[PDB]
Amino acid sequence: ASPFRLASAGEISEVQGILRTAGLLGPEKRIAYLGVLDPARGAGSEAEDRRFRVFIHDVSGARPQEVTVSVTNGTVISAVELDTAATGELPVLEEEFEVVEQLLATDERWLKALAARNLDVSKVRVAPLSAGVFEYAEERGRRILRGLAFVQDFPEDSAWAHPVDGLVAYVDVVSKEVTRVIDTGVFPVPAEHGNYTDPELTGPLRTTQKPISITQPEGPSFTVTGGNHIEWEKWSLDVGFDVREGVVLHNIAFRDGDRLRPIINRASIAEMVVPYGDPSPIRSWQNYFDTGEYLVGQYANSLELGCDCLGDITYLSPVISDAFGNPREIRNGICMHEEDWGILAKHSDLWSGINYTRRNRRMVISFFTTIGNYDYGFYWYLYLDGTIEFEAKATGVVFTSAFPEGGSDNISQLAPGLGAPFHQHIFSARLDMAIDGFTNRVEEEDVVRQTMGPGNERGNAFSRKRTVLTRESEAVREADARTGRTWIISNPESKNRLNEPVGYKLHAHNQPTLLADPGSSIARRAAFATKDLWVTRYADDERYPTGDFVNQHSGGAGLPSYIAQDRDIDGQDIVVWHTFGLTHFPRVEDWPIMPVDTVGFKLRPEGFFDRSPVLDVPA
Amino acid sequence: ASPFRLASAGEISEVQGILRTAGLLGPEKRIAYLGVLDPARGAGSEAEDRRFRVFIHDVSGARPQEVTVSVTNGTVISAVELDTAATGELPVLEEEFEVVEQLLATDERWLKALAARNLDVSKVRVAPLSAGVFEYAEERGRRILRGLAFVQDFPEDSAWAHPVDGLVAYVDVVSKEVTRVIDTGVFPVPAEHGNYTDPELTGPLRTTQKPISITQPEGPSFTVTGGNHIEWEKWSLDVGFDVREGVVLHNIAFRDGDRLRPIINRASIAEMVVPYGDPSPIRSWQNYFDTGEYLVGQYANSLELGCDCLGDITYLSPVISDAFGNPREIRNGICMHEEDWGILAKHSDLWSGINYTRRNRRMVISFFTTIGNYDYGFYWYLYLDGTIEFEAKATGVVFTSAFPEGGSDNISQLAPGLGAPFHQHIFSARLDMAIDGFTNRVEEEDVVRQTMGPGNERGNAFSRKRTVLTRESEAVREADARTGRTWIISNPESKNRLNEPVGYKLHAHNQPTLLADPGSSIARRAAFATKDLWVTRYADDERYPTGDFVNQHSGGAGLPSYIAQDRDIDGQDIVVWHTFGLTHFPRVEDWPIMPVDTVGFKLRPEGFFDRSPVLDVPA
Ligand SMILES: [Cu+2]
Ligand SMILES: [Cu+2]
Ligand code: NA
Ligand code: NA
Repeated sequence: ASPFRLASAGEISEVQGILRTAGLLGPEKRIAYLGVLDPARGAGSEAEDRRFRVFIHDVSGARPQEVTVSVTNGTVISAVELDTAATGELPVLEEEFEVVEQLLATDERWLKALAARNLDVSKVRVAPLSAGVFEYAEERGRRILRGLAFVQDFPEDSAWAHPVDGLVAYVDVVSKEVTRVIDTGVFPVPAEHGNYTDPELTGPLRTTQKPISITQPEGPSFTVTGGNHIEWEKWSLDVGFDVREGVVLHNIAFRDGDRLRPIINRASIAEMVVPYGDPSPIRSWQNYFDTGEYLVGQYANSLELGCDCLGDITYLSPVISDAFGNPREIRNGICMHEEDWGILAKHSDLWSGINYTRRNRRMVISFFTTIGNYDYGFYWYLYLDGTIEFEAKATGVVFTSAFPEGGSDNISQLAPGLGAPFHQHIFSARLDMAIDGFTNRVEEEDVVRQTMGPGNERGNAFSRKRTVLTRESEAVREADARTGRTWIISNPESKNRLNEPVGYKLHAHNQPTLLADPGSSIARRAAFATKDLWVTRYADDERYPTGDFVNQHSGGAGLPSYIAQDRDIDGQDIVVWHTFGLTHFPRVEDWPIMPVDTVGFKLRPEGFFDRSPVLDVPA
Repeated sequence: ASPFRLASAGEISEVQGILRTAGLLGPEKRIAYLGVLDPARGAGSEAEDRRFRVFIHDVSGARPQEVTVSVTNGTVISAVELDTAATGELPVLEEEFEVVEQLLATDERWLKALAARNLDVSKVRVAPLSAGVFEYAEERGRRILRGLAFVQDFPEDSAWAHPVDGLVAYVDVVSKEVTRVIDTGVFPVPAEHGNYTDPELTGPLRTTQKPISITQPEGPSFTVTGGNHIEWEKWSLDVGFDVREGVVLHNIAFRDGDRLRPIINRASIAEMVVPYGDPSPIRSWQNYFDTGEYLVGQYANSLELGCDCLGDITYLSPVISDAFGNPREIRNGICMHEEDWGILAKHSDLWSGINYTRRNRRMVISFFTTIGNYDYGFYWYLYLDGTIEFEAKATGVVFTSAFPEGGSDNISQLAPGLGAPFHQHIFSARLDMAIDGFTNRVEEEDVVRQTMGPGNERGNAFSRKRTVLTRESEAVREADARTGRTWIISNPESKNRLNEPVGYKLHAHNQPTLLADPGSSIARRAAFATKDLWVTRYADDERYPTGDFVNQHSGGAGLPSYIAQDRDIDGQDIVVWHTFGLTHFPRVEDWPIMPVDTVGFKLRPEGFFDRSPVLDVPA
């Protein structure tokens, strides 16, 4: 049955075959993206129709294609050729990661730059970095990667410790040409190593940590059926996985008495971008759309018991497509477990004599991905009391540069001569809402201060106000932490027992949004990142805040284009897009490998239930 | 020696003896507050002088006294008679809690009000509520409590379900007189029970929760010596307890290689206020200073193992004085344990082939208190990476009223006829800083956006600015979440290996501050709560942001009086006072007992260390 089940190896093999039998997957075609499409609204009435969507690159310079395949019926639904100058280049291929270095190695300008700095070409690593769109007309319609160099002194050395500043290369990865080499002058290559497993650097390892054992002698309190259907403590959902988005949650619902009450139809991180704030021309083009350009799902780590996920862990091993359409398992790529979460509720009553304490817990669904130097953990949490939460954990090794003599307004010093350019990591959560079903609306809620006077003679009164967002033109909102601003998603046709519409309230962290000048390329390409909250009317083709093809795409698609339709969102099937991020001025403590920092958001029931939903939790 | 050790029963009995001997503690005297004072600045080769401070009330009507005793030397250092109309009343005595109901039960006016509502006086509980300072001139110099009524249908009933609105009384608890009874008219007394252990309301309890077992087979990784000295994962500190503030942390330091580096000299929650936002005369005077008026420490719960604190727990059982100067232990009043805290750092490197994962942990020091309907947990956390965090957990039963027919801008509906007035819970954390010692300064750090143009041609640059707070007059600061504002405490005389002053950065949650009109009584009495950050020059008598005597005390003391001294704070012994709070518009999910909500802050190292301090953590 399960229409939201994870893709199996078989379905992927069959997409490869169907694409073969049908003539679209030659020996020169490469899959840049493959994933199952979600069912249509109201599709549960008719029979299962598993469709997969595919982006196909061509190594022989031919135009790429977007293809939809039906694996259920063994047919092709559509296949269109893409003008990439128009609608964007395909996502970077894993096989292109090595190509920037290989091409530069025999390029005379590059070799000249390395010789001036007395660097052995055999020891120079080149990061394959997304190009974006700037002043270079030659790049339009061409598939470009840019290259920044880092020295690896030996095979096990951390090359990030040795950035080669003042040097950047542009490369065409289809034609296999080097379009430009820019050498603005030599900077000293930082000499200290950053090898965080070298005893010389770590000193003697601590012997003071005694073990902590977390076990469940009767197993976990959640069940997994149909491969990926979870039931836990009144919650019901399906855990999806997509090579672009990573972990995606479907059909988040809560069993309240004898009713399964939908809350969120689909929850995902639909984009994440890392814009850099260093005006040096060596790095001023740097903006990594890890989700849209690189595909974070594909680089999900195989997590290890005791190390990555602690306790009684149930794993999912999602299957994805390699470049040729063969299925590939990411073994132990998703962790699922429950954990204790301190006190849930507590009261000791003088008058009744009753003392009462209950413990909280949360269900955790997580994965961890690695993109070059960065490593990100994505964690979804469901709590006993109906709260839903997302948390990103950022770690890895910070992206480095030289530290200028005389300092910098845009770069931090990490070690002698070693800099870390300022940057942000900004996420977009796409929450296809379904609060008690699909007829939903959003209100912006602010605290309202009141003036001392008639009706408030002691000057103690305070209140709040709610403003319905009625149309998409009114639905691009900013934070206001000072007035306690939140957004409530409600169902105006579903009332609780006090005759008030059922709702969930989104609580943001109110961290800074995109800092770049509004006239910049990145402000246009990551327009979603300039505002905290967006609400659109649901449409099946409006999946990402940056559009389907982000790589080397100017503005023209994504949220600003969707919002322009100015559709009714007052009691309709709607989607909330929440921007949230970390603004990182790297500190010495982040080097040579960074301690986790976090950002996230949560939603809490707001008159969704008729009383506390956790009165039936036992002592 | 340990001069920061917890007060012992013997010391408290000895204080009693000294006071008795001195003629200060005859049969009409009551101890309203008793606490050990911290050692003086300096004090090392100087031997121990354990001094206690005592507030002594007199039940016959005589003026109270403030007394300092040297228990070491058997002497009275100072004893001063207090004019309470000027300097404030002493904190509420536990013995006064019952007095409000007792006196009202035989008052003709109160009895008439109850008879008008067909309520049996035997069933009417009266909350003993702090009075504040309003328009009632006869209250000046008198110890007053105000009384709000709640019906208890039977001994084990939750009275909070049955508020008696439209009625309030004021009582002189020393003369035992009812000064006023105000009845503005009958409201229906809400009829539904709120008995969260009654099977009729909870329904069948869940049988779905499988055990989670947290154990440490080798015991915990921290040690406790001298009764209250903790050593854990390079951290060192002393855990104090005061009847007013509760848990107080002293001498927080970190052992970095061979050197014990101070960070925070003293950390405490020095005040917490709960202002109500309902303009009804029945409650418009309601502002509970749980710390300054009630003394949160004295109501600290005994914490049951496996229920309140889970895992391998080490308890402290602090000793306090009763009303007569006899010692009273709070058994298992403070929990101490370490817990797993997920991933600390992780990187899988493409060039080096090294995959690296480490786990985080935190040390937790906590207590839980109960003040009438409210229950608060105070949690301090120390992390492997140098981060220090505080979290408050708010739970209990919400303070109720009638819900007006036709609704309310200042009260939420919870059940039929039952309301919950809007309010805030606002904390002041007093952090007597000692970043690498006492010579410290504070900078306000904002993100700085840059305009596209010369030097920033692509409009990607962003920066930050730091502004030193040089004198107290410029050290009253507000949040700016939009600009990512934080505050850095540094030592201008202690540099890290990159020649930068060592520091810690305070990260606030940027929740709304005090909402009351600035002309209100509460804005003057809780002036600290109007601004997010204050910095003072350390002084031994500047302990609380509201002064020593808050009960029925107007403005004139506390932080605004301290700041007026305009002292140098630029490389001096300074104290940071951070305001942070929850603004609570109660939801139906909060009833009949509220799920925990949280608020807090953290400080993270900011070039304090010369590189990551957790490179020596093992796999
Ligand atoms: Cu970063
Ligand atoms: Cu509250
Ligand atoms: Na929706
Ligand atoms: Na200080």
